[PDB]
Amino acid sequence: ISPIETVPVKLKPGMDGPKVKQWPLTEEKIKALVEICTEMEKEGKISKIGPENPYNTPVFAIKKKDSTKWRKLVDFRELNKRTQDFWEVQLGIPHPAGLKKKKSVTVLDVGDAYFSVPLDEDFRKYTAFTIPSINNETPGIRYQYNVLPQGWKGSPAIFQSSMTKILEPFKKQNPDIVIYQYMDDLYVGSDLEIGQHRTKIEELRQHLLRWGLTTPDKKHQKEPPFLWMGYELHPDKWTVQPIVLPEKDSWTVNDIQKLVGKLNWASQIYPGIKVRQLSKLLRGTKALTEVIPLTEEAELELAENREILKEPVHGVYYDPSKDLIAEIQKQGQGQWTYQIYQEPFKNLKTGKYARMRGAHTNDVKQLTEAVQKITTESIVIWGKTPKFKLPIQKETWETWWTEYWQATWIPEWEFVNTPPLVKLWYQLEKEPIVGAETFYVDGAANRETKLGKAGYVTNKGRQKVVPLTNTTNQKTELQAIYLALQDSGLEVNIVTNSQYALGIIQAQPDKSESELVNQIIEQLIKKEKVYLAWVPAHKGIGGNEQVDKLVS
Amino acid sequence: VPVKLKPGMDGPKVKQWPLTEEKIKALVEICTEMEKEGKISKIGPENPYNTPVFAIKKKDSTKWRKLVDFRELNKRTQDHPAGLKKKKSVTVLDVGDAYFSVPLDEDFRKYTAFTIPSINNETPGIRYQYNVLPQGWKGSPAIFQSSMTKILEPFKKQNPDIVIYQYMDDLYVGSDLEIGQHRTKIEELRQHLLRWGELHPDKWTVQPIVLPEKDSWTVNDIQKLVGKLNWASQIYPGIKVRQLCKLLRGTKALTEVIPLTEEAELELAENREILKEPVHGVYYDPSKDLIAEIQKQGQGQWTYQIYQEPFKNLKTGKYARMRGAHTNDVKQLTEAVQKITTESIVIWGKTPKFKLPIQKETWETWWTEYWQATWIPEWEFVNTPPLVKLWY
DNA sequence: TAATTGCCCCCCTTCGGTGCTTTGCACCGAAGGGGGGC
Ligand SMILES: Nc1ncnc2c1ncn2[C@H]1C[C@H](O)[C@@H](COP(=O)(O)OP(=O)(O)OP(=O)(O)O)O1
Ligand SMILES: [Mg+2]
Ligand SMILES: [Mg+2]
Repeated sequence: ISPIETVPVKLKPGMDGPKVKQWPLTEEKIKALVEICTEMEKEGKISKIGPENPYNTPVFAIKKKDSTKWRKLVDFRELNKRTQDFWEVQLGIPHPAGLKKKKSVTVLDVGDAYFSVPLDEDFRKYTAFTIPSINNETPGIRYQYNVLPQGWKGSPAIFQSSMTKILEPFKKQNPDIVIYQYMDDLYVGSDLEIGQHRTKIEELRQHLLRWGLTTPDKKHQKEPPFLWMGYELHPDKWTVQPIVLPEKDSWTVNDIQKLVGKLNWASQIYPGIKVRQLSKLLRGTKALTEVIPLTEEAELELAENREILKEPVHGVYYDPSKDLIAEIQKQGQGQWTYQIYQEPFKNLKTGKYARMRGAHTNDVKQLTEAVQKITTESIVIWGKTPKFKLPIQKETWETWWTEYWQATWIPEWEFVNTPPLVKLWYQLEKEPIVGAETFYVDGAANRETKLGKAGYVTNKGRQKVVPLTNTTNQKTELQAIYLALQDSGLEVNIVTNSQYALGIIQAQPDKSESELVNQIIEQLIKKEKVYLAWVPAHKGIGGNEQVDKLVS
Repeated sequence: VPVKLKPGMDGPKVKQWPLTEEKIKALVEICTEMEKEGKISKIGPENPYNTPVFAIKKKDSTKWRKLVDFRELNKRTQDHPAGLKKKKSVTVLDVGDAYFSVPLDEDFRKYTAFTIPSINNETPGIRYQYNVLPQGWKGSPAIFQSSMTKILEPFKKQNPDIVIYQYMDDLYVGSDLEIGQHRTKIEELRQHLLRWGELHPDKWTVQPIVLPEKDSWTVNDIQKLVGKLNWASQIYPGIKVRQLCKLLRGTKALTEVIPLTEEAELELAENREILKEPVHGVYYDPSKDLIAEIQKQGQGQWTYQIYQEPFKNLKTGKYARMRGAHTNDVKQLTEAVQKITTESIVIWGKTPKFKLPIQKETWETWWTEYWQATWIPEWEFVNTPPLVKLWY
């Protein structure tokens, strides 16, 4: 099998091996499993067992990417529950945008990757399984795994560590060769001539074979484009492997989920992909088979995404001697796109940000969140942060980050004048407005009858109390502020006893998940000067205690 | 020393955060050198534990230093000179390297596992575990205490006026001597440590709560003052408003000038006198934990309160970079956190739990780029805006 | 009810836990679905 040292694995303390019965299998699956198991037994990958082993775990088979070949899987869920914890060494997924341009490239795959790594001997008894006989009568043949099984939660980490150990000497001897390893997939890039590169590839294959890792010629790619990790790699550009969007007349919940996932995958290189209207169709749904009609907003978004996907796009390879630039654009409804490039119109990567964090937000906070997401992704892919081009004025960002109560920062960035600019839609006055009317607003609600009232008693004698149903105290305070905004002129001073409403409004939101806050925002945008003042509620401050009984 | 976890504890299982290319290269070089001399050893995935790692470039030092976030391990591990705060000059010395001489208990080594990431995930992360006492773990000083006392005994007896305290990896050595004499003593201590194998706590002023002074008060001004006094009522029992509240009677314009009555002026003077005196009845309980709240006041100004119970502050201060360009808010907050932690270690010997006025994602993205210390205080993030700036 | 597997990254939605003062509301992490990888 391999001279690789096994990784010592143990069960969780006090646990025993699984004893799960084999479920019935179809004749095609049984024949495929019989053939695979016979070949594995001949090579010593599995061993026949008898009555001395009391464990069992169901087996089954699926089709591989290359059809006419079967992958044998074991439903090790019980054993996985009773297996010790592992720490995963795979910390992420390599991206072609992080690849540097190489003169010669080769993609290798090892055949029967897991089955070439031996399994810990003391653990082998727990991997017992039974191949059922064709039809019935004669009992199935019982085996145990001598190698890493597919379906066991310890197999991926063990294989990845073993492959790293195997590749360490070759990488030490050849520091000028770039080797990306993802499980058993090896991208090998070099600046050597094609003949020298192929000699190095043969040396690497011999090195792997010395460890029992065969590299069949079927999975050995020698000419571009290279199919690597879902991408097609050309000498000077990379694309995603073709994305086929489903074409359905009636859409179910599962179909919408699949479409949204495929669009999210496509958004890494196709600019302008939007999924917000399609994702909104998944809110409140219960059954995955329930048919969701499109809402004429998801239809427009789907048409736009299809139009975007019509034209083939490509990314370029990283040039470490140049600068990373990330351009951000707003799209509306909390959606943003971004392009990471080093030369103009030559995108390394593309992406979107549409997370709705928080009940109330503005454009500046969302832009900061998008910048943070781009920064962390760029640190992952290229190990450095890019220079940003944001549709926000330097003055606007200065005002926001100097007046905001939280610490906020954006790395080295430059303003770009793209028409949908980012701005704060209203500003709260730092001092009270002379000559303007002053409202003392108040709102109360009993937490038993779910009813309350709200008013805006004015210094000039004006007053109005409105009753409110099914509302809480916070809703009554927000409604009182809304009342003050409604019946005031272009300039108004407002005094309230609600630090919740103050906390909401002082953040300067422009969108909210509450319609009351949205109406308040509309009124605030309509006004010219607004000053908001807080006051301790039951402390005799006149106005907010002069007539809060009006609403209490 | 056979260390053990706290009863019923499992072990750290914290994921590694992504690192920049320079940090990863520095970590790879440092860990290769460490593995060459046996300080760390490569491990596999059958070890289920993990702590995050990164690298820092210390103050005006061109050498990268590896830093391990052992906060979970420190919380899970089962393992102070009152005159140091009154000293004149305190110098902090890094004595972490010494910890690399004493081996670590075998059964505990698995808890010190960490993973070096890769740029663009080119390879699976490389796992290591410590064979010797690691820097940043709270058990390392508790194990090296005997050797530290043995090394420092020839110095403390020769210099009885110098107060030396040890926290994690840092020796805070303080003296009441001249700054040149202090530097000479520091050089002596260095030489002594090598052969045996710039704070100023006197200027740590508190930040009191000051009421505003004005020759003419408006309804808005009196309202803000009454709110401030109502908030201070939880901190200074016996503070009063009454007459100031009586001034705010009826509905009046916020810009209306309202004269101060005799009772109101007298009570305002009394309130100012009460605020001037420090709060009485606060004592540092070593059993409870320290909580440090930070508020951003603008113009490069920050305020903070270290307390063990709410509304009973043990220290109030104001960190200030005074702008000086420095548009980086995260750098300012990181420097404030480091200074507050150093003050808390000097005064009480315990790092405080920080309530950072920042979004979590921004902090985890950018804090490592400005960190200069070898310790990491535990912190949580507050998502509630302060009502009115009452420490300004 | 079927088909039954494992690890990794991502997005989007839902739900329970936590905190703070305002037992309602905001925020966050885990888990469900999906995409991609092997
Ligand atoms: N669907 C899956 N379920 C479980 N493990 C999987 C799955 N796909 C891949 N793996 C694991 C086990 C494989 O040995 C390893 C490498 O993947 P892969 O190249 O597809 O197969 P393989 O090495 O077994 O066979 P071969 O290359 O000969 O077709 O990744
Ligand atoms: Mg393979
Ligand atoms: Mg493969």
